[PDB]
Amino acid sequence: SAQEEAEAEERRLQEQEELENYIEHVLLRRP
Repeated sequence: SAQEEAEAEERRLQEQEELENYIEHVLLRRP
């Protein structure tokens, strides 16, 4: 159980963009 960890942390980047884009999409669309 070492590789799985590498992914568990990767989420930190996924969630970041997941939220950063969630606003950019709604904003850019409805400025």
